[PDB]
Amino acid sequence: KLPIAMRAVTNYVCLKEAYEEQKKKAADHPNRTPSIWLAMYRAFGRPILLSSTFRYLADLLGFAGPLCISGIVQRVNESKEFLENAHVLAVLLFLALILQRTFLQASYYVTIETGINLRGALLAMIYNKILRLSTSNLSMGEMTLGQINNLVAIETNQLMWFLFLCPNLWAMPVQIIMGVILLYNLLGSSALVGAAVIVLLAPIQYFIATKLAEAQKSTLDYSTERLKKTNEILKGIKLLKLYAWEHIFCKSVEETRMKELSSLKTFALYTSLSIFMNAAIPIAAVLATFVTHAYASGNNLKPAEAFASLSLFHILVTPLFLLSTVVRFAVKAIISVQKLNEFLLSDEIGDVAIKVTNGYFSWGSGLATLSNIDIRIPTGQLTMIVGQVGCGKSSLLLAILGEMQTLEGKVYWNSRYSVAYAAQKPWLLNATVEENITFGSSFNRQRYKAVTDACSLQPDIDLLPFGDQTEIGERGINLSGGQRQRICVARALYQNTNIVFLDDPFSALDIHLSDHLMQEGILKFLQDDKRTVVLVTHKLQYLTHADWIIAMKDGSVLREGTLKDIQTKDVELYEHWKTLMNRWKTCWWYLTSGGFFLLFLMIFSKLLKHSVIVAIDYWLATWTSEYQTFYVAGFSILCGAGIFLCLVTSLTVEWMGLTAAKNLHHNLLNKIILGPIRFFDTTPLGLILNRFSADTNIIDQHIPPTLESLTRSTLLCLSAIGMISYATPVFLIALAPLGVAFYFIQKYFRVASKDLQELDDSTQLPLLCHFSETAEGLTTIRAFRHETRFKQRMLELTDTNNIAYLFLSAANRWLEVRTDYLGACIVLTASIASISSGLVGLGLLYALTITNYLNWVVRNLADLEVQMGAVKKVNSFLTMESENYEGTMDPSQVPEHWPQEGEIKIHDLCVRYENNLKPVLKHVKAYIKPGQKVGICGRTGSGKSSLSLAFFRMVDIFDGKIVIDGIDISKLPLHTLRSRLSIILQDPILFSGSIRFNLDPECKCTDDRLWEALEIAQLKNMVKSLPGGLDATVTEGGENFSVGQRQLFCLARAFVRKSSILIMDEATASIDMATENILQKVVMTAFADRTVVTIAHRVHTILTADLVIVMKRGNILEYDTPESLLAQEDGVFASFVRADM
Ligand SMILES: CC(C)CCC[C@@H](C)[C@H]1CC[C@H]2[C@@H]3CC=C4C[C@@H](OC(=O)CCC(=O)O)CC[C@]4(C)[C@H]3CC[C@]12C
Ligand SMILES: Nc1ncnc2c1ncn2[C@@H]1O[C@H](COP(=O)(O)OP(=O)(O)OP(=O)(O)O)[C@@H](O)[C@H]1O
Ligand SMILES: Nc1ncnc2c1ncn2[C@@H]1O[C@H](COP(=O)(O)OP(=O)(O)O)[C@@H](O)[C@H]1O
Ligand SMILES: CCC(C)(C)/N=C(\NC#N)Nc1cccnc1
Ligand SMILES: [Mg+2]
Ligand SMILES: [Mg+2]
Repeated sequence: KLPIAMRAVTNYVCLKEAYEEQKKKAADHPNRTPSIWLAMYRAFGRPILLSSTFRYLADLLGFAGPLCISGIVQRVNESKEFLENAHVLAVLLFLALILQRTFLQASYYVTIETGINLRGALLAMIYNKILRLSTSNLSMGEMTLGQINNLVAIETNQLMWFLFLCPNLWAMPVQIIMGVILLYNLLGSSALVGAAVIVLLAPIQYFIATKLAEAQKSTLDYSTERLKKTNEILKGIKLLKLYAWEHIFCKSVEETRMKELSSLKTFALYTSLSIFMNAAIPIAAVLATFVTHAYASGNNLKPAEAFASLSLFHILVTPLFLLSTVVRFAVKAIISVQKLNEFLLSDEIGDVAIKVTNGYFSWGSGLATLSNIDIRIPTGQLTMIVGQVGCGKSSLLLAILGEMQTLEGKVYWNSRYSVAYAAQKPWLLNATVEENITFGSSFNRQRYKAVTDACSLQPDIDLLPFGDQTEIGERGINLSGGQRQRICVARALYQNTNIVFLDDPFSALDIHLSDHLMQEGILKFLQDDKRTVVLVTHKLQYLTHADWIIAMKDGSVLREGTLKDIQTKDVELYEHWKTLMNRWKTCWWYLTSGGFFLLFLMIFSKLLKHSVIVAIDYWLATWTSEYQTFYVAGFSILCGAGIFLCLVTSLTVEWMGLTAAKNLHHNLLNKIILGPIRFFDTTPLGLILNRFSADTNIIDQHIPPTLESLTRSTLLCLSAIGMISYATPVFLIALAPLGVAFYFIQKYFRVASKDLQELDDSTQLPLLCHFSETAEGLTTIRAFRHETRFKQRMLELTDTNNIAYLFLSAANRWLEVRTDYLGACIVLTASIASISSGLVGLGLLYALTITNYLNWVVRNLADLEVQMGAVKKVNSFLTMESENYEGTMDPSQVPEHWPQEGEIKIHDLCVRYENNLKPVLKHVKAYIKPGQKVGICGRTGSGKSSLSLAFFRMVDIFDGKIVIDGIDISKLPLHTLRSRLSIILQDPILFSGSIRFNLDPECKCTDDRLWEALEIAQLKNMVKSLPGGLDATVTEGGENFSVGQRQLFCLARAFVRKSSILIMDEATASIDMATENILQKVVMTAFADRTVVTIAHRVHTILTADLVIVMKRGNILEYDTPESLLAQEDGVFASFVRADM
């Protein structure tokens, strides 16, 4: 598989020991942070020392070119002592070249092996850090899951790509110094002047780098913001699309994109300047050197010296060809390692089964969210935690699990025992249903059936494509909220631990499923195993089953004891409970995105630049053929023209890159955000978000450099071939066999490359997903205490990915070695042809360039093929389906206040989510009067939510009309329909930013109206107490607030719009009973004029409703007042009321 030295385990151990030594040295002195660079050096330097040795040998051998060329020129111009003989020199040059290329490829091999080792070690390090990072980092707003994914995907890769090029950072200096020294032997003091010019690259390239670094950091800043926004949109599209806010958010994404593009433009401008310097300073150096030689030594050079010096200048130019790339990648790698070091230095986690005494706990800020927590959880008994929204229940569970800072007190666990945690926000992995349920336990079919039937999952799984083997979670079929919650509860029930922490498992479930779960699963299955159970529920009806009750109010514990103990001690609390219960083409597209002016300017300017630059060489050769003011002036104007042409050629490629990046991302975002909701239902969020996160990165920062290097190298190679052939025609024959060879090697590489490339991706998507599904659901992993299994899985995945990438690099090395030997053959053939008249001097001169730049032509062509494959995905998404926002209704017919009265009439409505599916709604017909209060109820899977989403045309209608206040909704534009009606979905979708931003993204609401909304939604006091008020922050996903508070914010978001018709879809699922009562009464007293249709989670709420509807499998069974339905003996509605009560 993978050699032991290349396993991620050994590399990780080495790097970790180096980093721990660094941490010791950092602890020694104040303000000295541990550094990743020194740890990486300690761990992996000796390999790089060997690679640098090989590179120095390669450069020493490379200097043999000038000497042999000069000898051949001298001997063409005019035993065993025949080493001057031209043909012997040619063969010796061939041997020197092949030896050089062998050493160079050896250095490349060593460095790629080391870089893969280190990517493995760094991914293991940051993964263990994930398994140790405190969730308060992600909940208080320090960092995001997206930032961690960015680390893993982009920043580690950038560090690796830099470490592929690291030897150059000291090999290129040496080679450029040596060169100058050798020039000093041929040209005398003249070389010094040229040397000085060359040395100016050292100051310059520092300055530029500085700028680049800043410009990069800013980009990485704005990018991270942009992506954040993007992700939220893709995760909350439904809400946005239901509120008509799609474009308000698209505009903010585009603003951040404009900032990122400006930073990218600064980076591109300075990259262009670095290219211009690296190209022109050589021309300036040659100009200075040869003018000084012409006017200092009265004699012109003999041809031998002339071609020797010109060859030495070529050898100088070769490093400067790649200097720009190495500085670019070193800057980006410095930024990436800064981010990695910031991450790796962050905050981390710190009878009676559990006893918390004198506990004061806080969520990081240093202010106590819990206080005077004196609790005990009896062993093998049902503990139930009760309290209104935001009262420290989930906080209590996560405090016992040591997930939050402990200010005072202690938790005793009669080290922690494993405990089955069913998080309130269900976390599902990217494996099958069976893998999610078993979750690392040996499959027992009897126990599996017990769990599955206790959670009623069997009816739902048998529907799925393959019941127990269908892939779930992101990157799989998306289950409903209730199904995911019941799968998570099944996982909690299946693991063979002795403590089960079930956090509100009945939020998404209906009455029947919840009652079945309670009775069978929790009152029979869990008690047969004699397991301790701690339930966090608002269902007061189940308090009779509880053995121990922990009431919580405002962070502290109100009272603790059995029901009788509470009744005798806290009479008021028991009475309160009682009252509450009531007892390719893509490459062409990328090139042409500039409009045919940038493209043709690029091609013509490049051709003209190389024309001038070869004319300079021909001029030097012919000028030294003499051994004059005419020659000097011609040379000077030629050099000036070359410098200006370099300046022009530098900017065109970068400008093309900027233009194409902007256009591609703009089209992608807009077309995505206009897609129908079905597209998001079917497609994983991961694919769409990958487009932006990774492919936009490729399109912005990785295609332009590849393209410019490819164009320069290919023009150099074609020019050298043409020059050689013009000098020696016969070379053309040699070109045909060689040509064939080239073709074939290319061919073979491709058929393998593709395959290997695919493998790489296929092996990396799992790894990334792993890092994603541990960062999410970290608390569940660490509550089951399964960190070891997940670390082992990460090591396995990273080793597989390393194998794939190593084989890919091996194929690349195969192609590079073959093409280098082919270039050496080109050199030898052209050399023999030239030896057997000014033409042939420059012809033989360019043969070395042929090898040097043919390698790069091939490599960059491969890189560009991969990156154009990236571009293809955006261009593919451009073919999506688009929702019909136009609408047939004339805008004149729509009154200024369309839902003026609020009457609705549904006639023969039939709905199916996608073509060729079952009709979820079947001929429903109902007329809600203006100012009517309608309550819709029923089991899960009865089409209540479909009837809700019908009004907003988010479900495709086969037949029927929805005539809202005298206009068929089918005709109106989508935006008018979806802006003048307000829906309160069940799952809260809360964006990042201030409270104000979530309550009105447009900024078009008075502060007074926001306070009104928050007062109806029962969040006035909490927002008042928050530090910033209405400017207080909401971290991504609303994690800093409880679930009930997230739902209440989602209710406030609907109370501000103040439209005439409200559709409340199971809004009080997560809210407790007392908050729910007061909220319903206040909402009814406030919206008494409007028409509100409430899909009810508890039928009690809809007992005081003007009209009631009970849906069963897409049909309205009963349509009448709640009094009439209650009067019926054995009616469905009557049955619902008895069970809930
Ligand atoms: C000109 C000949 C003799 C050698 C050609 C390369 C060298 C000039 C060396 C010496 C100085 C080096 C540069 C000086 C230091 C930097 C900055 C470094 O980035 C940073 O220092 C962080 C940015 C910051 O300091 O705020 C990236 C590498 C780079 C460009 C180095 C790249 C390699 C350089 C150009
Ligand atoms: N992840 C978090 N990070 C920081 N503060 C939090 C976090 N979760 C909750 N809080 C704060 O803790 C306080 C108590 O909320 P808690 O998490 O205990 O909710 P809960 O009572 O379990 O929720 P509910 O019963 O509505 O589902 C709230 O004021 C909230 O501001
Ligand atoms: N996103 C979806 N795509 C296709 N079909 C769906 C989707 N959601 C639900 N359904 C189907 O529609 C029916 C009713 O679902 P739903 O409207 O969610 O019921 P509820 O009223 O309980 O929310 C179910 O039988 C289910 O198969
Ligand atoms: C040394 C600078 C001058 C302009 C005198 N000569 C160059 N400059 C470049 N580039 N010659 C050359 C040609 C082709 C491939 N490599 C090098
Ligand atoms: Mg909770
Ligand atoms: Mg529903």
